[PDB]
Amino acid sequence: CCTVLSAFGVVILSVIAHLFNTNHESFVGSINDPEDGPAVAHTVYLAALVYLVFFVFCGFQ
Amino acid sequence: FYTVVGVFIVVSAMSVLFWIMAPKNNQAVWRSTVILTLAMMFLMWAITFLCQLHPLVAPRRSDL
Amino acid sequence: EEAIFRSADMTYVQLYIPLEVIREVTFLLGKMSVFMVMDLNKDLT
Repeated sequence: CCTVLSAFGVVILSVIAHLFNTNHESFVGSINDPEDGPAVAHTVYLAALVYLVFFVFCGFQ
Repeated sequence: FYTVVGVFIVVSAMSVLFWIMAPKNNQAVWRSTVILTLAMMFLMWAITFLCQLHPLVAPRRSDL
Repeated sequence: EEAIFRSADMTYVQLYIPLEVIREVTFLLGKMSVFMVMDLNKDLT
């Protein structure tokens, strides 16, 4: 079941990292939201790569 | 409000055009599923459009 | 016809099976799967 969670971890976190990179107002637009967009995108995109490693490793099971 | 009636015309004409062009194999479930789902999609669209056509409450927030 | 808007049209037919061909007709009706029997002798124990 880790491959399903890992595929959603690729897709959802890649979309979230792209929405932090382009300064989308549903993620950056508030005062309580983080200030720097690509600084959060750089640490969400690496998590997308980590879940892609889990998806490739559990895809050969 | 006339952009709700203008969508009701093109939904109702589509449903009438599907009532006469339904497949003969399963008529009472082709023209019952598709015609009722267009009605319910139009009903939720009209309800979500008319609540914002003339609103009484303005959106108010502090953090922006 | 199809019967998804209302029910299908039932008839209440009446067969007469002789004793020579009785098991064969019963095993035929078991394979046809169209005849819903009704218990005629309800008053018997």
